[PDB]
Formats: sequence, C-alpha cells, structure tokens
Amino acid sequence: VVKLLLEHGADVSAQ
Amino acid sequence: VVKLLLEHGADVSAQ
Amino acid sequence: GSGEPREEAGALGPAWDESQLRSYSFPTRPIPRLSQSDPRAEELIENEEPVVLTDTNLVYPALKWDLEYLQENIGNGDFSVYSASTHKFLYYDEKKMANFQNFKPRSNREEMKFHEFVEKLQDIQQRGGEERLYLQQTLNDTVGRKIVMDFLGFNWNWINKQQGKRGWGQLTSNLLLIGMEGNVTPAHYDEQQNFFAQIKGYKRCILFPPDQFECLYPYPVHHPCDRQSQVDFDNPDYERFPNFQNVVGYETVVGPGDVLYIPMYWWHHIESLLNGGITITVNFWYKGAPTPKRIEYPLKAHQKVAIMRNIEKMLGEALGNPQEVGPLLNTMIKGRYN
Amino acid sequence: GSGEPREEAGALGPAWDESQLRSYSFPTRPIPRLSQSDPRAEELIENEEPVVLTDTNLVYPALKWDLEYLQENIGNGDFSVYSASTHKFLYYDEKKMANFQNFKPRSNREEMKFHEFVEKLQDIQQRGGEERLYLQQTLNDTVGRKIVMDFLGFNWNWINKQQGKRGWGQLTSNLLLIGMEGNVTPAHYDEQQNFFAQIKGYKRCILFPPDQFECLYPYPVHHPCDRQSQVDFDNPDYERFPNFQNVVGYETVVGPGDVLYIPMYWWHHIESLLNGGITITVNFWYKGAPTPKRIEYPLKAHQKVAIMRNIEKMLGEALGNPQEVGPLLNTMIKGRYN
Ligand SMILES: O=C(O)CNC(=O)C(=O)O
Ligand SMILES: O=C(O)CNC(=O)C(=O)O
Ligand SMILES: [Zn+2]
Ligand SMILES: [Zn+2]
Repeated sequence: VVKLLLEHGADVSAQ
Repeated sequence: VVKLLLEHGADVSAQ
Repeated sequence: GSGEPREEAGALGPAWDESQLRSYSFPTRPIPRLSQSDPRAEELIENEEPVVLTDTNLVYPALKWDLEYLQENIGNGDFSVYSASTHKFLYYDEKKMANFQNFKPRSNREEMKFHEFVEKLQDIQQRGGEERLYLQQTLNDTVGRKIVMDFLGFNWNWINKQQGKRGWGQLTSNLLLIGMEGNVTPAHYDEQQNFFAQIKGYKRCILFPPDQFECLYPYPVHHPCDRQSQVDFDNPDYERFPNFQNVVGYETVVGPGDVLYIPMYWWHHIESLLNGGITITVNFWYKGAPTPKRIEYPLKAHQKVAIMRNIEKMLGEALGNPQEVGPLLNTMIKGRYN
Repeated sequence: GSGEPREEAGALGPAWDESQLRSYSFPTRPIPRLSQSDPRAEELIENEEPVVLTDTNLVYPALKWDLEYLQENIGNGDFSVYSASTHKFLYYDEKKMANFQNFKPRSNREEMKFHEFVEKLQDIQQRGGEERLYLQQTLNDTVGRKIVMDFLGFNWNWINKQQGKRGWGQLTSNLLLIGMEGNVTPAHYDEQQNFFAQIKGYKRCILFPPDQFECLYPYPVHHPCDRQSQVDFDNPDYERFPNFQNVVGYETVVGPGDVLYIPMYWWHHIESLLNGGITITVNFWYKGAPTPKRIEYPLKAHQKVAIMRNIEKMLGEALGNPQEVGPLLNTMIKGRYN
C-alpha cells in the first residue's frame, strides 16, 4: 500500500 | 497491479 | 423521454401524464420495455445495459402492499427514515462524516417503528406540512409472518437464474423504499448490480452510462457524498461543471409490476411522480461478477471508474489524510498533464 | 548567488568572475562551503541538504587529469558523446522514445574512442564551429592501468564511511563528464544520492529542493525527458508554468578538488562556466537508504514525489497505454479536486 507508493526507482541521467 | 486497480468495492446507497 | 404514457387495463385511463415529471436541461432517449421472454432483453442485461422488464412477477405478492397492510404485518423492528426540507434526498455516508467537518447534511436519519412512520406521514398530510420523509430499510428476519410469506413468494427461480447467467455474486440485500410524492433521490451510482422492482406508485428513472463520468462530477471518494453527482439538476452550475451541458440520459417510468435493471456503475436519478401518491419499491442488490483473469483492452468505462476510485483510496491512505488528496493530484497534473 | 569569487593560492587572481555566469530570472542563496571535518557539514548530509566539501581528497589522483593524459591512458573502450546545436543538453531516455513519436531529440548520442573525441573536439575549435559536445561515460574495467591506479587512489575510506553512516545502498556507477565551456545540463533530479567531484574547470551548480516540484514542472514519467523540467530557463513560459516565478534556488561554483553533495531527488542545473575551458567531473551515484519500517507523518517532500511517480507508473500499466494517463488524470480532478 503506502510503502509500495513510497518505493522508488534508481533512474539517473545516464543511458 | 492493474488487477488491483480494477478491483471494486460494493458500496450502495444504504447506511 | 418515457414515451407516450401507457394506458391502464380496463380503460382506467393514462396511468400518469407529463405534468407529473420535473423539468431538466438535458435530453433523454427511452429505456426499452420488454418481456423477460424477449431475447433482446436477455441481450441488454448480458451487455449490462438498462432494460425495463414487464412480466417477471418478481414481487407479485407485494403488489397488494400498501401502508395499512405493512404496518399490520411488517413487524416491530426499527426502520430508517430520512427527513428533508427539500424534495432532494442526497445520501450521506455517516462513517465518512469525519473527514469533512465543514459539512452539514440536508437529510437526517431517524430510527422508528413502522406505525410511527405512517402516523408521522399522516400528521404532515393534515397540517399542510412541506416537510418530506423517505423510508429506506433493508428487509431482515424481524418481519411479520405474512411479509415472510410474500418475500418467499417472489420469483426467485427467475432472478436466481439471472444471478447464475451473469456470474454475479451473492444477493447482498433488499432495500424497501417508501417515499412521498415529488421525492427525488439525486443522481449517483452504486457498486452493485440492481433489479429495481416497482410495487406501488410511479417512479421516473433517468439513467446515465458509466462513460458519462466526466459530465456528472462525483464528489471526492472520501467525501460523505461519495458516488453522488455534485450537480444540482434543478440549477446546474455550468461554470464549475461545464460538461454537464453534454449529458445525455436514458429515461423511463416504472409502475406496479415493472422491474428495472440498473446495471452496476450506471448513474441513476429516481423521482416519485408529482401528485401520484406515495411510492413503494424493493430493490435487489447483487455483487458484481469477479474481475476476469485476462484483462481485455480497451478497458470498459466502468473499469476506469474502478481505477480512479482506487487511486483516490490509496492516495488517501498513503498521505495519511484525505484532505491532501486534492493538492497532490493537482500538483501532479498542472502544467504536466493538462 | 555563489558569493564573492574565491581567490586562488599563490595570488593567481580570481578563479572566475561574474561575467562567466549565465543570467536567470530567479533568486538564489549560496550553498555552504565547508571542510569535511566540520560537524555542520556532517549535519547537512545527514539532513539530505546540499553542501560543498573542500578538502575530501576524494579524487586527489584525478586532479592531474587533462585531455592528453586521458587519451593516453583511458584505454580503448567506447565513450558515449552527446552532440548539440545549442548550449543545452537535455537528457533523452531512448527506451522511452517509443511512447512519444511526436518527439525528436535535440541531443544525439554517438559512440566513439577517446582519441576520436579529442580530435573531434580539436576540429571544431579551429573551424570556428558552433557545434557542442559532452562526453558522459560510466567508468568500467576497460580503462588503462594508470587510470586504474588513480581510481584506486580515490579516498574510498571517506566515502565508504559516508555510505555507511547514511545507510545508502551500493555505489551504482561513476560517471565521467567532459564538456565544452558554456555547456549546460538543464534542471532535473536523479533517484540516487550523488557526490559530485570536480576535477578540472569550473561548474556552476544551481539546486532546488524537492518541495519545489510544483514550480519546476517535470515532464510526464513516461516521456523520454522524465525527471527533467519543461521550463526553458533561458525563456520561461509563465503562462504554462506560472509557479516558476516562485522558484528559489541554492547556488555555487565548484572547482578542482571540490565535492558537491547533491541529495537524491534534489533538482540540479549544471553549467560549465563561459570561456573557462573544458570541464571534467566524476560523480558517485549511490542507491538511497531503504524505506523505513515505520512511516512518519507528515511525509517528506521527496516521498510525495515518489508517490506521484508511482501513481503515473501504475496508471500507465493499468490503462495499457501511457497516452491515456493524462486524460484519466484530468477527468479525475476537473470539477472534483480543482
Ligand atoms: O428508489 C430510490 O429512490 C433510490 N434507489 C436507488 O438509488 C437504488 O435502488 O439504487
Ligand atoms: O555534470 C553535469 O553536467 C550533469 N551532472 C549531473 O546531472 C549529475 O551528476 O547528476
Ligand atoms: Zn543529474
Ligand atoms: Zn442507487
């Protein structure tokens, strides 16, 4: 639920 | 995911 | 609209006439009136589209019901009765009345015995009172022996078959509704399949399909009026709700013996005809069919509604406060998606 | 802004001067410049607030780096190099370039060997070319023996300690950035903790905290420019992005030996000073600390961003098409939450 909403990716400005 | 979003309650106009 | 007023058997004249219908700013097409034996009606239910069935005999036994008969046999349980100073009975979810304190209801619920309701009804009638009532009670075991005989007399064979054919869930309840003439239950939608059985009096039912969501403007999910339209059908605010000018409805008038199928997630506006006397109805609420394993795209309108509802539910949980749902959502779309 | 231009050791005069900084419509306060031994700096990192550390010796060995030394020892792997006809290098996520075909990039990626880059650099210089380049490559095993000696010479003891103290995840990569003077990486935010180590040249870094989300207007999550601002810092469109007029930034200029801590989810604008020569930087990206068991309310700004991001991600999955995210979201708030 809320924890899942909280969870984040690790995308950076690098292809 | 999408199935969870799809899932619905059963609220009616009755207290 | 509701087509030419049907003619009663025995040359008893028009059941009702146009002057008994309130006036609204939108156009409407008529809902189909078919026989339960008609394959077209079976096609409309299967495609979750409204249809008025004329011969089901669903509540044949209750057709003899009237205030005297019920007061006499309904039993001694409590009956919820809503009060109003206006003809509009907007529904209020009491459990949700904490998230919005800047809110005060226009309809008060009051428990009371059946004979108390009938008598309350009678007092108003003589003292010329403008005050209005609406009894809305779930039918339960605490009812009379005669009423239990009637209930058991309903056409379960036909409805349980529909239940089966559509894959619906269990019957959740049977709401008994007795209201004064002119009474109006404003536009809203329910999360269950509904077989609306008219018993006494006439009711005008205006439905709107699920895809009309953008034109009806439901209150926020956490608001007490969740699932209801914020648009005053009598005085529509086109500045706040522009798309209401694009709303098109399906209409009809049901009487003793008619069964209206109100598909789940379909908007409905119900009004007891002006000067037609009290009205009596009993509905049959069934949980919808479970969500299919394989999701098919494009998604149906009702499914998108289900999604929007969940988003608001999770967001309210995640933020810890429903009041923050709005500001987060706006921040999410301003200059980004709009 | 970046305070009075620091004076070089040995009376070598101001390192840089105001005329080397581009002009913007917003105000800025200066980021703190402290010693890694200063407890105040340890307080700023712990509270995920930017801070420029002046003595870490994080990349002491690389301070001798320059084009000749690298071409000579960087090895023979391929190096991503982006091209631009403008000073702005907007990042493009190629994997996401299918959801938006009405989109064409302003920066082209091109693989090439280090000596090819240096020579490409040189050609432009002589032929007076307005065209610009920006090398951005992750450091990997295919590098020279000397570069491997340098890398190993970085102050791992200090940074691995920070890693430990903050609970961060693993080091995901070290990006090597070599860009021409005047080059600008427009405002955006990364989902990782970053220790930005300046090696050669000067860079102006303007940061904005997470709560400034509403003023920066990031592209939709499914768009190739996800995590970047839609606002042209050179010509801001106040009609589309009104709140950009309320944006306040944190600014600074880093040089050889300075380490800027860019907290995860903090907006950053990086520009190599005008006429300051090429610039060289190596960043250190670490995954953030895991989400704590007990969630504390009110939620932090970065957490709300995380939520908005997921909403858009799930909605895009649920609808089967990112193009429908916008219309569903608008339909959800119009006349309901706004
Ligand atoms: O009968 C009424 O006045 C209102 N009925 C309903 O809203 C219903 O059956 O779903
Ligand atoms: O150095 C640059 O030009 C851009 N750097 C970054 O965006 C970063 O390190 O996160
Ligand atoms: Zn970055
Ligand atoms: Zn209803």
